[PDB]
Amino acid sequence: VIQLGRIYLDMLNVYKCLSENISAAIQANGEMVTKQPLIRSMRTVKRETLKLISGWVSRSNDPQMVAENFVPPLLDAVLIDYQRNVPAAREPEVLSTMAIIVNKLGGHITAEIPQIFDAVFECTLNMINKDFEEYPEHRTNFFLLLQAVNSHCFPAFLAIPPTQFKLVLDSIIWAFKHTMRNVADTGLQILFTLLQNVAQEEAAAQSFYQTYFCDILQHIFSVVTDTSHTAGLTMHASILAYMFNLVEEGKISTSLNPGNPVNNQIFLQEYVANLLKSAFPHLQDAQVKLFVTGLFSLNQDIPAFKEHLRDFLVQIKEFAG
Amino acid sequence: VIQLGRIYLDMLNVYKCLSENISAAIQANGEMVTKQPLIRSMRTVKRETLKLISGWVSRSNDPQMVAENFVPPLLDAVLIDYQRNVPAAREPEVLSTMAIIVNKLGGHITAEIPQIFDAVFECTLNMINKDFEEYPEHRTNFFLLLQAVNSHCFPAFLAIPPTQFKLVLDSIIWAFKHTMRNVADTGLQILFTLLQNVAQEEAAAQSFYQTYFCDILQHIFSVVTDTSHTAGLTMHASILAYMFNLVEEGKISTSLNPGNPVNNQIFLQEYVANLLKSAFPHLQDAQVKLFVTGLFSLNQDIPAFKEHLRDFLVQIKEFAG
Repeated sequence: VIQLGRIYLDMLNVYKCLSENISAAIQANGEMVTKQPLIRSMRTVKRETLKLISGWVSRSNDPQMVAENFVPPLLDAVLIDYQRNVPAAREPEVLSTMAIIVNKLGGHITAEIPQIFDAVFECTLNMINKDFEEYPEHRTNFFLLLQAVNSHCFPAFLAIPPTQFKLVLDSIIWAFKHTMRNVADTGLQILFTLLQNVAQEEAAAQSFYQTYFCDILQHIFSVVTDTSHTAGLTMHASILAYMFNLVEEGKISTSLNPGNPVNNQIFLQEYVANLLKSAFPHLQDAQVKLFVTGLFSLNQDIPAFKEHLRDFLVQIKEFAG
Repeated sequence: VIQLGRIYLDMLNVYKCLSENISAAIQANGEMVTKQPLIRSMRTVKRETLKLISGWVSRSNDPQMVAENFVPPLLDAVLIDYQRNVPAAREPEVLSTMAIIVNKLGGHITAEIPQIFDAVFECTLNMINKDFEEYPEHRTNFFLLLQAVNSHCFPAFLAIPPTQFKLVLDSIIWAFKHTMRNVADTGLQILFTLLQNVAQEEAAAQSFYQTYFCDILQHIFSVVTDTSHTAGLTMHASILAYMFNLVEEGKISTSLNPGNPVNNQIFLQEYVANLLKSAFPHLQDAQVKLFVTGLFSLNQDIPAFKEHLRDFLVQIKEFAG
C-alpha cells in the first residue's frame, strides 16, 4: 500500500544531491567526516530511501513497466555513486536493493546486470574477501544479489566478461570455504543452483565444465578433507553426488583432460585419487581407489553418499588423533 | 557545508507524501502499524529531513531571507501534520526544529509563533503533563521551544490568546514542580527569564503582575516548603529575591490586592505570612512575621537569601524529624 509514485523522482534527486554533499565532505576532510551528526543523517536518508524504493518495487504488479520506467533512473542515481566512493561510504542497501529488483523483475532487467556488476561487483568483493569480518552487511547483500542474478538472470553470467565470471566463482568458492557456517552454506546453495543452471545452457555447459569442473571439485574436497568441519557435509555430498553423476551419465561430452583425452570417468578416478593421495600420502593406494569407486557407486543416494564420505574422514582422523 | 537549496522543495514534498502514507496506514489499520519496517523507514526519513533542515538553518546568515522564503513552506508541511496525528506518530523533531528556527530567526518570525503554538502547544502539553514519563523527547523539545520563544520572540506571548498564555505558565509551573531535577531547572530558568522579559514590557507588565505575581509566588513557596526537595534552592532564592525586590522598589505600581487596596508591601507581608501559617499552623505568628521581613531585608543578597530559606526549613523540619 506504500505509494511512492508521485515523489519517486524527487527521492532520487534528493539521493543524488545528498550523495554529492557526502562525497564533497569526504574529498575534503577524509572519512572521519562520516561520524559527524549531519553526514550521518544524510547517509540515513540515502539508506532509508533505498529501503522504501525496495519495498515499493517488491510489491508492484507490472514488471516490464517498472523495468522500463523506474529502474533506469534508479541505476543512474545509485550505481556510479557506489563504485567511486570509499568503502566506508558505500551504502550496503544499494546491494540489497539490486537483489530485490532482480528477484522481482528477473528477465526484464537481465540486460542491465552487466552495468550493475561493473559498478558494484569487484569493489564490493575486495571489501569482503578480507578475512577480517569487516563490512559484514555488504557481504550478506553481496550474496543475496549473486543468488538473485543466478536465479532469475542467469544468462547475464555468460554476458559479462569471462574474467569477471571467474571472480563470481572465486567469491562462491571463498564463501563456502568460510568459517561462518552461515556464509558457507549460502555459498554451497549458490554453487548447487549455478551447476543446475549451467546444465540448462547446453550451448555453453561444456566450456564451463572444461574450465571449472575439476577446480570446483578440488575445492569442495579441500573443505570436506579439512579436519573438524562436518559443517555442511550434507551439501558437499549433495554437490559431489551431482558432479559425479554428471560424469557417470556422460553429460560432459568434452574431454576434461584435453592433455591425455581418455574417458572422463577414468580421468576423474585418477584425478580424485591423486588429490587424496597428495593430501594424505599415508593413505593406502588400493583403499583410495575403493573410496573413489564408491563415489560413483553411491552418486544417486545422497544419504549413503554422505555416510560414505563421513566414514572416509574417520579412516583419516583415527590415523591421526 | 550542507547545500540544501537544490533539494529543499523536493525534501518537503517527500515529507508531505510520506506523512500521508503514514496517516493512511494508521487511519486504516490502527497505531500498531507504526512498528512495521516500512512505516518506520518513512518516519525516519521525516525525522532526518527535519534534522538536516534544522542544521542548515542554524548556519544560515540572512535571517530575514530565511523567514520569508524557507519558513513558510516548512510550516505548511509540518504544523498541521503534527497537530492532527496520533501521539505515537508525532515526530518530536518538529518541536526541536521549531526551537532552532526561533533561536536563529528571532523577531523575524515572531508573527508565526501564534500559528506554531496553535499546532503544537496543547496537543504536546497533554502528551507530557501526564505524570508518567511518556514521550520524554517531546517533553524535552517542548521546553526547548518554549525557551526559544521566551528568549527571542517574547512579544508573541502577548499576542496569543490569554487562555493560551495561561497554559504557558501552567507548564512552566508544572515543570519546576517536577521530580526530575533536569526538568525542574529548565522550568525555573524559563520562569526567571520570563519575569525579566515582562519587566521590559512596561505596558503589559502591570497586567501580568496583577494576574500572576501572587500565583507564581505561591507555587515557588509550595516547592521550597516541600520536605526533601533542596533541589534548585539557589534558583528559588534567585526568583523569590527578584520578586520581593520588585515590590520593595515599587515596580508593581498596580495594587496586587484590588479588594483591600493597601501597600503591596503590607499586603505581600500578610500574604506570605498567611501562606506559611495555613501550610504550617504550628508556627508562631511573630516568628513567621520575622521570617517574612527577612525576605525583603535580604532581597539583594541571594546567598544570604538562600541561607535565610534554608534556615527556615529547619525551623519546620526538626519539628517533625
